[PDB]
Amino acid sequence: GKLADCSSKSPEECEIFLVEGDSAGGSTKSGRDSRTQAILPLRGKILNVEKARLDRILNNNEIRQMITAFGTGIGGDFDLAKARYHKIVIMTDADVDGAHIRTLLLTFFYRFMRPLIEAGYVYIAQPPTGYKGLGEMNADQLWETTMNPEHRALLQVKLEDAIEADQTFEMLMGDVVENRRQFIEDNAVYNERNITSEMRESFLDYAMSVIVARALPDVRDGLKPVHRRILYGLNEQGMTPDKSYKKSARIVGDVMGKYHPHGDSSIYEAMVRMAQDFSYRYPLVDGQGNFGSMDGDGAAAMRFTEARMTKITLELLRDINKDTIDFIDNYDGNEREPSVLPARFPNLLANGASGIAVGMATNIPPHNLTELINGVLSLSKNPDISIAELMEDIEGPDFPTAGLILGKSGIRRAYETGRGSIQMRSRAVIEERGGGRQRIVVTEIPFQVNKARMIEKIAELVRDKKIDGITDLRDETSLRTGVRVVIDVRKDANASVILNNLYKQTPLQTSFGVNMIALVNGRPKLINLKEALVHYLEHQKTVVRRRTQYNLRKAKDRAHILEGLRIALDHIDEIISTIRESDTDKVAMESLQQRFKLSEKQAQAILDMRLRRLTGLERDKIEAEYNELLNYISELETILADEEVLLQLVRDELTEIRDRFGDDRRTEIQL
Amino acid sequence: KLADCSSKSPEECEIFLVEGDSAGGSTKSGRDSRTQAILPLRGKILNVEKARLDRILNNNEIRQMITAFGTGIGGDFDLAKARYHKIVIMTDADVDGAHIRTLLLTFFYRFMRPLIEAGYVYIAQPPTGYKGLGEMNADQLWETTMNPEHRALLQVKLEDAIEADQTFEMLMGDVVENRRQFIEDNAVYARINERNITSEMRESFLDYAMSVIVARALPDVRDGLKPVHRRILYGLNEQGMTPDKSYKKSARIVGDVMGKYHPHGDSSIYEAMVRMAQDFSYRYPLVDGQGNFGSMDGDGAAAMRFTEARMTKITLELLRDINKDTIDFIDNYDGNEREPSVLPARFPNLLANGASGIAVGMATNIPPHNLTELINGVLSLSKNPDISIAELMEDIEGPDFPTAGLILGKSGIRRAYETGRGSIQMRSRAVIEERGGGRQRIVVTEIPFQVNKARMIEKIAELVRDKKIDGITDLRDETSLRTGVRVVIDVRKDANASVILNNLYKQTPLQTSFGVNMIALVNGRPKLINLKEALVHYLEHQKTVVRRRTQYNLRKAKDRAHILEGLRIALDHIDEIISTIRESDTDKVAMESLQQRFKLSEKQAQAILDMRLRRLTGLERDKIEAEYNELLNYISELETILADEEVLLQLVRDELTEIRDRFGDDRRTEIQLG
DNA sequence: AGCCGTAGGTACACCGCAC
DNA sequence: AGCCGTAGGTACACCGCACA
Ligand SMILES: O=c1ccc2ncc(F)c3c2n1C[C@@]3(O)CN1CCC(NCc2cc3c(cn2)OCCO3)CC1
Ligand SMILES: [Mn+2]
Ligand SMILES: [Mn+2]
Ligand SMILES: [Mn+2]
Ligand SMILES: [Mn+2]
Repeated sequence: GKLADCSSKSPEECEIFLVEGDSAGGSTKSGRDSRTQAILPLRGKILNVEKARLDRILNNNEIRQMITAFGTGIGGDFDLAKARYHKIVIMTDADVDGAHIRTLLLTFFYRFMRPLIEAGYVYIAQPPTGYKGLGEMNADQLWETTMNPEHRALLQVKLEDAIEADQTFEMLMGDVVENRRQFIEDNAVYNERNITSEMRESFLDYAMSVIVARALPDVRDGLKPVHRRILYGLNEQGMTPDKSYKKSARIVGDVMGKYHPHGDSSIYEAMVRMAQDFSYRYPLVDGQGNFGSMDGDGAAAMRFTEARMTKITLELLRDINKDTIDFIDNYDGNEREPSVLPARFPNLLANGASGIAVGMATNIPPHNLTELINGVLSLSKNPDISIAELMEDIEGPDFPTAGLILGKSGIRRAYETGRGSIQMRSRAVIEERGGGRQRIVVTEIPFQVNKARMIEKIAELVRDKKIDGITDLRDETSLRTGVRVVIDVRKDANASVILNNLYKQTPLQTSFGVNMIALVNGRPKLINLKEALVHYLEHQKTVVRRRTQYNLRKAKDRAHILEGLRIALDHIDEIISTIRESDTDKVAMESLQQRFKLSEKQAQAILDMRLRRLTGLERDKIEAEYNELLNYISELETILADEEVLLQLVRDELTEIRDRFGDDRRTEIQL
Repeated sequence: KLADCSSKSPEECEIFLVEGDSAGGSTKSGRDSRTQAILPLRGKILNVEKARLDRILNNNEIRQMITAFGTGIGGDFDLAKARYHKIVIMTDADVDGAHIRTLLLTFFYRFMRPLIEAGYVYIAQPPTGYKGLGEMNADQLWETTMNPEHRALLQVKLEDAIEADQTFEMLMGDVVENRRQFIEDNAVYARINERNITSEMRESFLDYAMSVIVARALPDVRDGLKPVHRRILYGLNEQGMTPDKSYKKSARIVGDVMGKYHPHGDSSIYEAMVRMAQDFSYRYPLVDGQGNFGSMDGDGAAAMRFTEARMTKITLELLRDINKDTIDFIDNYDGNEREPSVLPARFPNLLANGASGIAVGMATNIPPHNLTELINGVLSLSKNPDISIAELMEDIEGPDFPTAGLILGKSGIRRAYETGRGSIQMRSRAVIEERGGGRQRIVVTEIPFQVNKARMIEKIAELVRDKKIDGITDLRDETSLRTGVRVVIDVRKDANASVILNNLYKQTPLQTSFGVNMIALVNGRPKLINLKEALVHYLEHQKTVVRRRTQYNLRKAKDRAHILEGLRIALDHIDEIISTIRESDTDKVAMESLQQRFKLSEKQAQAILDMRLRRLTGLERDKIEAEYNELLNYISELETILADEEVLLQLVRDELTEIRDRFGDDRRTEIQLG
């Protein structure tokens, strides 16, 4: 019994608060009136009774507890006269996931306790916004704002149209995705309460948020918010590859407070993935300690592990503090975070992405960096280049885990339409092992296949006699010798027939279903290969142009400051007189401007100069910096005057990155 | 569960026992899977010396080890059935790891003795400088620790059976006193092949016992803190998380303390901070919390992602003058940070907030006190070092719990203050009142210190259900933010309510005793102290802190005067100063020329070069003269203080008195006599 | 039918001492 | 007994989509 009941046993005047868990529950319990206010803390996202089978709804803990608590029974054994509270209040947290949970609770109430809604017994609390959850609020401010009958504003759930309600719960919570997807495309925007309205607004609120700020990557830098924030945090704390490894608990703590208002496990595990050479084609995090295995083992707890950027991540961040990309307010207006990273290499395609969102998902495979940039260079020289033509550069996916791809037709379809099915195979050979016996040796497995689960799958077949010919199965994999899975073949059995069966019946062959959905200008979009590169190139141009414009403004400010110091150096004797005959700093300022026709800034810079700056070498430093800066100023203006020069520079910086980080193709494309 | 090897030839097969999956992950990635099995355990294992058999055989990890080894236990042990000829204990390289090792060896000795006698039990030797094996890369762990070509495993040898029996009895057994005795005789408060089991258990257990005694479970007498709380407060100070500054995220606080100062689990840090923010736990709260921070009904805090914290105004006094060389700093656990050995502690925190701790061989239980009373005691002591405990009791009347209530009698308090030990009877505040129709009720508005309210309610509800008390018709917790604590016991019409109340005191936590046991760290050793010793040590701390501060401010003032003498010379002769700089090509030359030509020290010459041109304005020459004159008065004031001990002691009195007037409050707990 | 990866959520074993 | 408070350790419920 999680239920913290009230004293009074008079249902007319008793109410029950459904909260997300004990973090909310505590604040709730501390602030309530225990005479008339019961509390039932749940455990987060409840079951979707619209998608779930009947037997499993009834065997579900929180469903049981809610029913037990209400005292009515369910569906047809629902007696409204046995109800123990005339007020059932949904008080989930005031975030998108709170709205989602409320829709899930409503789905449950409408399907199994419909008459409870019809009796006007179901209510929605209205906690203040700007709180991640109720546990973040003090007890008194939760009582006054949300729970005190004297000041609270509860919304009574009313049911208007029964037909229309049915169509709503089926559409939003039902198993058919397309209908949901259609609702989101049609409706997306980039103190009674109608149940139909609440469902539609709450779900859209959740759907949208998961679509544009959680599960789908941005086309420009290929990142989800969590990754973008982990990387930015690493940048902000000077956690570069030349520095030592920093503790993960601080990385996580920092990202969670400043940028990512969600649980630590989502953050830590997203970071861990980026450090794994079998998950990321070009790892983004350089980890120290236990960071997981291909066998599905998780990483060590965050208190043990350490991390920093890889050298390549520096290229994601290069020039972020040179006004290249737009910054936005963080979740609470106390911080600033990047909307997008500079992304000086085409990361989306390089590393790919997979996200399960709402009404849609995404699945992009990784690619070879040498080939992608070559692709970008060709597009840059011909805006009208066909997909076929791009594919002379980018042969197909290139998986961190190597392996084989069967044929080109799936790739082609996927590059042209954004969708397509790519068959992946393990790299396997047949060899002798003595006495006329043979074995199969696997040294590379498909992308995202759990090796230990794959081995168990084979063993299970052996055992069930669903496959013939295998006498032994060993995972000889080693840190020192790499992946090595050995399948011994029964004497005189065709091992090639056995190998073929394994590809038919086990993850030893696996398909990658490409479904290339990314955020293009804030909206989810199914894109082909060209579109993906087009948006990327366009982003590289804005980055380098904005960088060049930044460096200019700053060069011009510094030259202006140096012009002041040189005037000063030229008339040093007269500059001293002016300052020495002045009572206050303000008087000296005004006099320096008047005597030598200096700006307010130049005068300040002169007054701030130390006596040290009068030594021979220091005087020469000022002159030397000034001459170097004039040459730099025109170098910048030249680039700004000519579009082709700019684009050329985007080409030369991409090339430089290709030469330094480009590497061999790993996945073999068999015809 | 077990991650077994390929081969089933036990002669060449080995099993590694690690503390959990963090360690096991690195171990499984680095191992030779042909001959090396891994059994990850789950932290501290059951101590079999203290447990009966039914408890042992139902412990999951014991069972998994038994099943893994395949030999059976006790009388049914069969060495021939061993699945591995090397059992390797490879716990983390920290004191808790040493402790887990001692627990496993205890188990092996009592249940698998022949396993040790055949030389099948080994101890791995992972490098130190790592919290757990999860901190290591799989290759580093293989090469230094598991690889048979470079590793240095320690084979456990049983030399003398009689002596090992006694060793397992003493160190792991239930008679605490012998363990305490063992620690006292051996505590110093300053490997290739074989390893005698007895030595291993002695050195490993002492290492853990010592570490828990001096650096975990016991408070320091000077500032009244344990390492975790000290590092929390220091953390809050270092990031300027003061009362006037906004609330800071708990996750940020904890991650920082965990990273730089306290190399342990997040739980221990957060939950410690949480307690410091609880007005029913701390007589004077050290942390100011925003969000769900728990309750007297035992509700924990909200998860740390939700809560935010900062220091209280009174914690600033714990930290006052910490950056004025008042206390000794030490290296952190890894050498990358500095941390304070002790806080200046400008109020008697040990006694004010109290402490309770379970250590090894000993424990501690010190109740909290009223700050006004404590300071007046301290002041009385400072004017009479020959003051008796009884006379000190005219200032300090007894403990004063954050939860208020009543204390029964003074004799318990007296014994506690005289000896360091004593039982103090604590009672709830309860009244009897009418409720209508000739019926009465008991109403409890205050409960004993460290009693969980809801649990006390459940124990009363249990009594009535079991009919081991009569006259109670109803029981409600009416506690509210508006009302305060209010527990109601409705009595049956015409039943004597006082007799019921009296039974409730005897049969439930409604009256609890506080077993005073005043053990604190004095000069880094655990010591049982009385009330006078606690004050005396605290006052000597204060005298040291104020003395060191005054010495610091004097070195600081004397340095500044010396700079200003060089700035006066410079400004007087500024034209010559400028020409000297201009004619100098480097700083090195400019330094050298200013020092000779103007009779300046290296520090003064540097100060002049660092001087900005704005510093040459007309009214600066006077501003510098005024500062220098005032520094000479200041230096004279400070020397006057260091010259006379009584002026220093008075200075301590004055600051303590100021603390009292600002932070001192009324007594909460009533001491009823008889 | 189960798994991929970002999300909401919480529980329970063990050590130590003392009364 | 089992509870006070620093320590070691880790697991399992839920949503959402698409593909075998
Ligand atoms: O292993 C198990 C097995 C079963 C189980 N059943 C229930 C339950 F609740 C739990 C369970 N657990 C663990 C757990 O306690 C849940 N954990 C609570 C603490 C969370 N991390 C705290 C944290 C640490 C930080 C930080 C932010 N947050 O920021 C930087 C500094 O370090 C992680 C999840
Ligand atoms: Mn929530
Ligand atoms: Mn450990
Ligand atoms: Mn009692
Ligand atoms: Mn017992």
